Amino acid sequence: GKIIRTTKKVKAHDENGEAGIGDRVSLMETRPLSATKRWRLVEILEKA
Amino acid sequence: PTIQQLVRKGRRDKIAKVKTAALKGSPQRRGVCTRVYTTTPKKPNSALRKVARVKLTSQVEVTAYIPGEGHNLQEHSMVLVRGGRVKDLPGVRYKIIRGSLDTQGVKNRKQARSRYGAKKEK
Amino acid sequence: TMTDPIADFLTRLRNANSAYHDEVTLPHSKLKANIAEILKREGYISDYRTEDARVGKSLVVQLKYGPSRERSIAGLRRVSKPGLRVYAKSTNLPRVLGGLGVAIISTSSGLLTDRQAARQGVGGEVLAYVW
RNA sequence: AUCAGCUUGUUGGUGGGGUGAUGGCCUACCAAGGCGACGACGGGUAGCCGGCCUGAGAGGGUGACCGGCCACACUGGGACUGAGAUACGGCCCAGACUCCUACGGGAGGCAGCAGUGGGGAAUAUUGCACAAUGGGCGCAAGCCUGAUGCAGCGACGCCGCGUGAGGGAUGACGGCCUUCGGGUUGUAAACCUCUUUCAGCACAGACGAAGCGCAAGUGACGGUAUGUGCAGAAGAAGGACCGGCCAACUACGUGCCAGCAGCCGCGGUAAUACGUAGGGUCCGAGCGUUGUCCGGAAUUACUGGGCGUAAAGAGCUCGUAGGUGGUUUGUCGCGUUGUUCGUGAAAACUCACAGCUUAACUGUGGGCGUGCGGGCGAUACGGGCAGACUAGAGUACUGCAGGGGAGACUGGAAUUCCUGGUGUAGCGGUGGAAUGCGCAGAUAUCAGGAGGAACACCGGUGGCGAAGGCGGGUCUCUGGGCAGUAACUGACGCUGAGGAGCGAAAGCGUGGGGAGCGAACAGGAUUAGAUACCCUGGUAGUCCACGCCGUAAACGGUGGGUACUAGGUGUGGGUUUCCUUCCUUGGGAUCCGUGCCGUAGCUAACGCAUUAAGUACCCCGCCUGGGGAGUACGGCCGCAAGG
RNA sequence: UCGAAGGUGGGAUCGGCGAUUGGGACGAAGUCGUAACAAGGUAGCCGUACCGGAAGGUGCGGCUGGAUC
Ligand SMILES: [Mg+2]
Ligand SMILES: [Mg+2]
Ligand SMILES: [Mg+2]
Ligand SMILES: [Mg+2]
Ligand SMILES: [Mg+2]
Ligand SMILES: [Mg+2]
Ligand SMILES: [Mg+2]
Ligand SMILES: [Mg+2]
Ligand SMILES: [Mg+2]
Ligand SMILES: [Mg+2]
Ligand SMILES: [Mg+2]
Ligand SMILES: [Mg+2]
Ligand SMILES: [Mg+2]
Ligand SMILES: [Mg+2]
Ligand SMILES: [Mg+2]
Ligand SMILES: [Mg+2]
Ligand SMILES: [Mg+2]
Ligand SMILES: [Mg+2]
Ligand SMILES: [Mg+2]
Ligand SMILES: [Mg+2]
Ligand SMILES: [Mg+2]
Ligand SMILES: [Mg+2]
Ligand SMILES: [Mg+2]
Ligand SMILES: [Mg+2]
Ligand SMILES: [Mg+2]
Ligand SMILES: [Mg+2]
Ligand SMILES: [Mg+2]
Ligand SMILES: [Mg+2]
Ligand SMILES: [Mg+2]
Ligand SMILES: [Mg+2]
Ligand SMILES: [Mg+2]
Ligand SMILES: [Mg+2]
Ligand SMILES: [Mg+2]
Ligand SMILES: [Mg+2]
Ligand SMILES: [Mg+2]
Ligand SMILES: [Mg+2]
Ligand SMILES: [Mg+2]
Ligand SMILES: [Mg+2]
Ligand SMILES: [Mg+2]
Ligand SMILES: [Mg+2]
Ligand SMILES: [Mg+2]
Ligand SMILES: [Mg+2]
Ligand SMILES: [Mg+2]
Ligand SMILES: [Mg+2]
Ligand SMILES: [Mg+2]
Ligand SMILES: [Mg+2]
Ligand SMILES: [Mg+2]
Ligand SMILES: [Mg+2]
Ligand SMILES: [Mg+2]
Ligand SMILES: [Mg+2]
Ligand SMILES: [Mg+2]
Ligand SMILES: [Mg+2]
Ligand SMILES: [Mg+2]
Ligand SMILES: [Mg+2]
Ligand SMILES: [Mg+2]
Ligand SMILES: [Mg+2]
Ligand SMILES: [Mg+2]
Ligand SMILES: [Mg+2]
Ligand SMILES: [Mg+2]
Ligand SMILES: [Mg+2]
Ligand SMILES: [Mg+2]
Ligand SMILES: [Mg+2]
Ligand SMILES: [Mg+2]
Ligand SMILES: [Mg+2]
Ligand SMILES: [Mg+2]
Ligand SMILES: [Mg+2]
Ligand SMILES: [Mg+2]
Ligand SMILES: [Mg+2]
Ligand SMILES: [Mg+2]
Ligand SMILES: [Mg+2]
Ligand SMILES: [Mg+2]
Ligand SMILES: [Mg+2]
Ligand SMILES: [Mg+2]
Ligand SMILES: [Mg+2]
Ligand SMILES: [Mg+2]
Ligand SMILES: [Mg+2]
Ligand SMILES: [Mg+2]
Ligand SMILES: [Mg+2]
Ligand SMILES: [Mg+2]
Ligand SMILES: [Mg+2]
Ligand SMILES: [Mg+2]
Ligand SMILES: [Mg+2]
Ligand SMILES: [Mg+2]
Ligand SMILES: [Mg+2]
Ligand SMILES: [Mg+2]
Ligand SMILES: [Mg+2]
Ligand SMILES: [Mg+2]
Ligand SMILES: [Mg+2]
Ligand SMILES: [Mg+2]
Ligand SMILES: [Mg+2]
Ligand SMILES: [Mg+2]
Ligand SMILES: [Mg+2]
Ligand SMILES: [Mg+2]
Ligand SMILES: [Mg+2]
Ligand SMILES: [Mg+2]
Ligand SMILES: [Mg+2]
Ligand SMILES: [Mg+2]
Ligand SMILES: [Mg+2]
Ligand SMILES: [Mg+2]
Ligand SMILES: [Mg+2]
Ligand SMILES: [Mg+2]
Ligand SMILES: [Mg+2]
Ligand SMILES: [Mg+2]
Ligand SMILES: [Mg+2]
Repeated sequence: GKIIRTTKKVKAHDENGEAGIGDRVSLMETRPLSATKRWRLVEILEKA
Repeated sequence: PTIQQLVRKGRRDKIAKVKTAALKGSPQRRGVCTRVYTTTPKKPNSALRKVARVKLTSQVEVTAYIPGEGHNLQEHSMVLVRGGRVKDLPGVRYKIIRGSLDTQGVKNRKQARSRYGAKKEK
Repeated sequence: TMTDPIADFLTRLRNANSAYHDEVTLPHSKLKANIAEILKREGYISDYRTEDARVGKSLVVQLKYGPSRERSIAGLRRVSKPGLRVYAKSTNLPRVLGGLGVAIISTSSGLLTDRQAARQGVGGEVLAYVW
């Protein structure tokens, strides 16, 4: 019953490579595009 | 143990020391006895018990204690063996059921008759 | 280090009760203040009032004793702590001392007592059991 | 992790093909990485779920039947057909097995319903029908359906019923004990009356079918279920236990034999524990044994355990990833509760209703269906984000005590040795003596010199260091800690899995040193015996420099940090103030360190007791009966001993 | 082109057996011994090195879970 913090890594698709290291973004699900990726990028809200 | 320790590791439950592993969890096996002889008990008890060496279908060699006061078992005999522990004999974990296959119930039994396999008097 | 003001407050209060003391001075905080407020409202404590110290505000709590000197507080324990944080739904509100104690639950309104919280149907995390 | 790296269409982009649909699904060209200590890749096991058992709950075990999916059809592959293929009784090929042959060649896949052989402890009948319902065909009639309804076998399980009675004696045989008075089986029994359930023998005899047919009928079950009559208590009880745990005792027969047994444990001539009799207990068409699973087991402790001695604090620090934060000054609401509509298949569980005469069985409608989806309404705590202050922490100013560490220089006493006097027959030794050195001049004693180790007093239950540990002086450089002013930083704090650094003595390599001491080894001594304790000698080592191993009862047998909780008596360091000589452990206030005794409290006890084992918070390591065993294998480090 | 089966050759895992050897536990009773528990007749124990049929002895360092004074 104790709260546990866990994280998973999921790889998405971007068309311009506009995302740098240490930024937070929104994601949406899509059709499969290759192995082990099933997502696209929504938009970049902040840049660090 | 603290919360992060429990989260990181988890607690492993105890493992059960299985008894009569030659049965593989199966209550009864049929076996053929190879030799029949006698053994001596430990210090507290002094007697001369009867035990048999039986080849199991599981290809496991194990001792088998013979209950009752009389028996007709000889070498190369069909035996039905159940599981049962004896204290005095060190390495005996099995008891031979009476009244099945080649062994017949010991005579003159009238009390506790079903255990030793005696038919009803008329 | 100093890592849990609420547990420290509860332990200092019950240690003072065990030692038969009368006044305790602690660093002031909103959580300590309103917990003392609900303690005053239920009547397990005598009275509280804030003060000013060399640096910042401090709160003093006066324990309650009767003519026959028996303790007005039986025991305290905290259930929700950093790490193991326990929470209650709207239907599983904890029962303390067979309903004769008090559980402090922070609801949308605030730190409020379990009986009226169940009356409202609201719920949340239980701070401590006081009985 | 006694599995630390994995991968090369692998990862990503572009262009083509591909498929019902997007896609490294396939190809070509570009770049090098993705997944990885919030356990990848490896190894073993296993169909998943609604459910079942246990447990108050948490939880643990599990996947019988039914039902929702998954995968397969002797083993391995491949493809056609079709709206729809792992295509079980479809196809093709390669294997193994079996069968037929006229020898030229062919046919097979019960894990479908039954059945046989083998394994086992063992699990049924080579049964009747489309009457009802689902499924396929056809306009329908109608046809097929081991799906299905039914029957047969088996105390294997949840459930109901039968083997009788009413009265009958201070209690008839016979058995067992006896104290020889008698007591036991016993209202039991023989007896007088009763209804005779269910089987037995007969009659009637269903519903299951507002169903299908434009026909005249249609029920396998079954001539059963169910009613109506006949005769007779007539046909019907056994299994475990009776030493304590655990409701139930006496006698008879052998005595460390024959034997019992779940724990303790019971027989060595007079057993309530062995065997037989009675007697009683429990259960009952079932009775026990055996095996698996839960509970008690708080015996893996989140609720709900400990680490002084029983099992455990790693040797101790620095510190990465993670986990956790000292006040109040500001939005979005991502930890979260704030209400509502919106899913929760069926079945099962729980509540009430209703039907089969009640019984299993099922007949109807609720309710249950403890999780998850979106739209609408909240902001007290529990996080990021958008700004300021400081009670933790650090710095800054002045002082403080200290065997803290390293290098170099230097001092005295003592031992041994050498040299030279003097000086004579013994010196050293133990409970006693002898191996030992002397008459070649010992011991003793004086003078001088040489070399190596260590610093007696101060020196203490005192100081410092994180811990091992640390003390002859002097210099050189340097760490840590403490008090006051509080100038400044303004959430920087804590602990820390894996990782890395330090570390008692002994041990190893290289090269030096080596006075004393002293494993090993010789002798002398004791003892029946000494390969020990004792004596005489003395080789490694003990010292130095560079590396190594990294273990100690490495102890406070107690990890660190923070806040709170009565005192008394000493010590050390520093600030202040006042009797004031202003000398004085004078008196008082304050913080840090270190001894002793003691409250409340805790602990099984001894004991701890503000320097907690007290009451809590944060994180980390360790323990789940004793041997086996801190051992084998495997992995890592070390040249090895070894860890 | 792919493609199952088959054959070449060397690495891992699970194993089964294997002369003989090393170690452990249970028997019961015997010889050799005096180790430890009382200052157990040499205080005990721990780490480590050497030695000896054997329990053990010694060296160095550490603790008192050591008794007297
Ligand atoms: Mg603790
Ligand atoms: Mg019996
Ligand atoms: Mg008996
Ligand atoms: Mg493409
Ligand atoms: Mg496209
Ligand atoms: Mg693709
Ligand atoms: Mg391409
Ligand atoms: Mg479930
Ligand atoms: Mg429970
Ligand atoms: Mg449980
Ligand atoms: Mg399951
Ligand atoms: Mg089904
Ligand atoms: Mg589906
Ligand atoms: Mg196949
Ligand atoms: Mg296949
Ligand atoms: Mg197929
Ligand atoms: Mg078929
Ligand atoms: Mg077939
Ligand atoms: Mg087949
Ligand atoms: Mg079949
Ligand atoms: Mg068979
Ligand atoms: Mg059966
Ligand atoms: Mg039909
Ligand atoms: Mg018609
Ligand atoms: Mg036909
Ligand atoms: Mg037909
Ligand atoms: Mg049937
Ligand atoms: Mg049967
Ligand atoms: Mg039968
Ligand atoms: Mg019945
Ligand atoms: Mg009668
Ligand atoms: Mg009848
Ligand atoms: Mg009809
Ligand atoms: Mg009709
Ligand atoms: Mg009837
Ligand atoms: Mg009894
Ligand atoms: Mg009883
Ligand atoms: Mg007798
Ligand atoms: Mg009886
Ligand atoms: Mg159980
Ligand atoms: Mg807790
Ligand atoms: Mg526990
Ligand atoms: Mg211990
Ligand atoms: Mg330890
Ligand atoms: Mg250790
Ligand atoms: Mg960080
Ligand atoms: Mg919301
Ligand atoms: Mg809603
Ligand atoms: Mg809902
Ligand atoms: Mg329903
Ligand atoms: Mg229930
Ligand atoms: Mg009814
Ligand atoms: Mg229902
Ligand atoms: Mg449940
Ligand atoms: Mg945070
Ligand atoms: Mg300011
Ligand atoms: Mg400061
Ligand atoms: Mg100083
Ligand atoms: Mg140096
Ligand atoms: Mg001389
Ligand atoms: Mg001289
Ligand atoms: Mg020298
Ligand atoms: Mg300022
Ligand atoms: Mg710190
Ligand atoms: Mg840390
Ligand atoms: Mg850290
Ligand atoms: Mg770690
Ligand atoms: Mg670690
Ligand atoms: Mg290093
Ligand atoms: Mg190093
Ligand atoms: Mg040394
Ligand atoms: Mg050394
Ligand atoms: Mg050596
Ligand atoms: Mg060396
Ligand atoms: Mg050398
Ligand atoms: Mg010497
Ligand atoms: Mg010596
Ligand atoms: Mg010699
Ligand atoms: Mg000698
Ligand atoms: Mg150790
Ligand atoms: Mg030490
Ligand atoms: Mg420690
Ligand atoms: Mg602490
Ligand atoms: Mg103090
Ligand atoms: Mg008290
Ligand atoms: Mg007590
Ligand atoms: Mg005390
Ligand atoms: Mg303390
Ligand atoms: Mg404790
Ligand atoms: Mg174990
Ligand atoms: Mg041993
Ligand atoms: Mg061990
Ligand atoms: Mg190995
Ligand atoms: Mg092997
Ligand atoms: Mg072998
Ligand atoms: Mg002897
Ligand atoms: Mg001795
Ligand atoms: Mg001796
Ligand atoms: Mg001794
Ligand atoms: Mg000793
Ligand atoms: Mg040793
Ligand atoms: Mg020696
Ligand atoms: Mg020592
Ligand atoms: Mg002691």
